[PDB]
Amino acid sequence: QVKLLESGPELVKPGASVKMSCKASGYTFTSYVMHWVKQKPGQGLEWIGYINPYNDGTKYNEKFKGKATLTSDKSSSTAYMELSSLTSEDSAVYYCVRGGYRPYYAMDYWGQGTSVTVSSAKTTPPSVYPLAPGSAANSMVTLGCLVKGYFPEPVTVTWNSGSLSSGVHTFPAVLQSDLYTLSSSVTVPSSTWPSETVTCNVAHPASSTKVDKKIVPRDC
Amino acid sequence: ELQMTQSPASLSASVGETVTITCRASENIYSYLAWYQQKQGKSPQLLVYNAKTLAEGVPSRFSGSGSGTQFSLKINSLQPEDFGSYYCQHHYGTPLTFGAGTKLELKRADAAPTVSIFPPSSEQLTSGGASVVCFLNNFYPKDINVKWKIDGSERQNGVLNSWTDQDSKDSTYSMSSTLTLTKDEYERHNSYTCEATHKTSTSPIVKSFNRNE
Repeated sequence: QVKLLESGPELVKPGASVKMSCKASGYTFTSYVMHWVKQKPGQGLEWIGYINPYNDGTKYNEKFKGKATLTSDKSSSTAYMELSSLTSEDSAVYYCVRGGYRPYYAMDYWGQGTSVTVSSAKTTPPSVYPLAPGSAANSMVTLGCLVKGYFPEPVTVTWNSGSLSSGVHTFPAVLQSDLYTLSSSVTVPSSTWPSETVTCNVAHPASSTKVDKKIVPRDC
Repeated sequence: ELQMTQSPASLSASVGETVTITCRASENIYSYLAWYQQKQGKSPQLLVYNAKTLAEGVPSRFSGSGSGTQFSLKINSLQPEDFGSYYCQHHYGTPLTFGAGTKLELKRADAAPTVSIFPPSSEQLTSGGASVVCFLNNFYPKDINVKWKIDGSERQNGVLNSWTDQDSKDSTYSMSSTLTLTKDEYERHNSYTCEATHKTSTSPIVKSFNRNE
């Protein structure tokens, strides 16, 4: 096998609409209902509605009445969900989910999810700032990298091009005034820094930017 | 709408231990109750349907019980692959609704966070902004409180926190707290402190620096 091929991530402005799809393969499309479920980052699951591809019957969560429209095309075994009048509240991951053969309201095969991001922000490369300890700050030392004010997600952060990985902590980005900011820390033996070089490598494919910043001791 | 009340919201346990998650429906849903597991960064997977029937591939250590308004999912002798989130969902009629979820995490020995504070980089300052960053890494249990003090007084506005979920290798948690100010704002104050309150210490862990020192 069963496979649900979902459409790519969506980045759209408030007030716009998006139509996502899920092409099913590995089973007979019309023999199962297709549900759609919304999940915001770190939050729970909310059922949007379902369509029965066999007879086009639909049922919608009243909470999504007017915002979601479900359709399907038997010829291409594809189910679609269109969301309208989008606001940032609609930013989330949306899953097309196959209902079970007999218990069709039980969700037995969940797709990978299509990420929808609703924002008025424009592509913005990150500002990358190296974080060295204050002049005043024993066996280990922690260094950091602040990746601030970029859009859209994601960015990839590595240390010494990946050679440093075990002592790395890269945190989920947070949204502030329409732009994302994240930080990453790396912990290494004090005997290795500053005697040896430690570099933050940041990539932001959306703006086609790559930045390498060596972490250097503060001149104090 | 029909409401599913799931508990506990959070549960800690060790490999080999037996745990139970419960779900209450606001109406009689007979045996139309399903359970799902969702691991970090993955889509959910069906575990149980019709309140007690195991889904394809689900180990016999899992069992669902109940019929009417009270249900439970029991996992006998927890295995490492069982940690993650669990959700209930009635499948009686539309609208279909889900419980709020239960996060099942792995118990390990306590660990105090390693706290590190960083003044704004000189590069950020030339740009006009001033972010003071604090990392609180590899601690357990997950509950932690971070307070920022500027010259002896707690500061609330301008703080953004981010947390990692339980580490798949050492079972600890980490957090980053960033106090963002304007450069002007930053240059008016002297002492900056990141204070962490965690069960490993009766007193907070305090890391600080003086802008002019």
